[PDB]
Amino acid sequence: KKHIYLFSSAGMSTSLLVSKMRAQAEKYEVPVIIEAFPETLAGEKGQNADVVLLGPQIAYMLPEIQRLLPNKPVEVIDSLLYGKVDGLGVLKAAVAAIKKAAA
Amino acid sequence: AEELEEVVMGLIINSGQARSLAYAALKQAKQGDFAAAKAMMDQSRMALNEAHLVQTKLIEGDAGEGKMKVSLVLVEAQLHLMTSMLARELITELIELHEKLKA
Amino acid sequence: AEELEEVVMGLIINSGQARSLAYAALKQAKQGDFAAAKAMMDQSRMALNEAHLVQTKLIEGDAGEGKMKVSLVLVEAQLHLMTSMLARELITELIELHEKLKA
Amino acid sequence: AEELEEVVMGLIINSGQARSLAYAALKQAKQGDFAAAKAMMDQSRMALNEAHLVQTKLIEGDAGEGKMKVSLVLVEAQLHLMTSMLARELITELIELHEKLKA
Repeated sequence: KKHIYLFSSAGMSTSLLVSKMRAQAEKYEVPVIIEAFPETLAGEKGQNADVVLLGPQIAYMLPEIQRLLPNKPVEVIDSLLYGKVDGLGVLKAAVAAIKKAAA
Repeated sequence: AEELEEVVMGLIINSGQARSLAYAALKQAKQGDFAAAKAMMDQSRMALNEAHLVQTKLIEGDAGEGKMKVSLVLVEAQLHLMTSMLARELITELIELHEKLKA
Repeated sequence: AEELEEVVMGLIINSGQARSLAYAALKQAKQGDFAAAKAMMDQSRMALNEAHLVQTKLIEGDAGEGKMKVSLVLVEAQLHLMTSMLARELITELIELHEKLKA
Repeated sequence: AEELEEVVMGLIINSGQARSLAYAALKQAKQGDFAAAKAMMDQSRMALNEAHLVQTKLIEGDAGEGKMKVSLVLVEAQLHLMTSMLARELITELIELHEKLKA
């Protein structure tokens, strides 16, 4: 089971996206664990993720998080997918980042 | 909701950045850099002011599907803003003390 | 609601006055007036105590039209009271520091 | 609700204990006991960290019978945790100042 961690200083809004992603992962039997955390834990919690996703509000922090976790694929969630709360779409982008990372 | 929810995320992030700047301002003071501390507090204040202004609008036109009821996220947004504003004010006092400590 | 709403306004105002007095108390300390500072803190505390007492009643008999649910304004009132009480306590500590600073 | 409600009580108590320890930590500093202060601060931080972790889960999987809505107690829990964490951080700064005051 791969760990997909989402980071944003506003878990409440990201938390809703996480619940929809979990529903989708169950529907299609994707072996993943999805958790939302505030941006302050990106360095502490990110070390255990298989893929690190940043909320669109914290996109400006991408370079810093990449330097903090040089051995993890880190990327920003598409703002439209995020605003629309597209659990399936974001789940797809996360699995993709993992595949593109393992090869 | 759409904007209100995305707006709250922005407010939470803004409030978080404000605190971050405030703590950073304090750190400057510890280094004996009163000039940088002062500049950081000013920017932090401005950030809060803009955030507070947005919240003011969010309280004057309080949503809420039901009669008296209001947007739930309002209180959440207020929580972050109130905490950040208070923190900064106290931090400002702390910085002034550092100045009095001579250092 | 009628009273609860008007009561919250009173609490918010009271909490605001409490903070105002607290900051004023601190200002007195900066002027080297420990006597006036002490007097101001005492009054601030009494104001908070009365406000807290009113809130206590508002929490013991929590309204709410529905089963478990409670008055929404309660949390709002608590937010102001909690912030004011905390601020005042910290300000008290800050004032004590001014006294230790000799000044 | 059952757990969520009992959990909030635990969080409120935990947050309260955290503040209590923090103030106690400050008191140690006033006695000129930097060692005990430092130890008390560390424990307070750990208590908050555990409390924050529990809240994180409570925000990622926000209940709520209705669509977007979330558990009301969440905000209440956040209020106590946010206040306690902030207080503790400021108290830490205050303690550091006591150390700089030499005493």
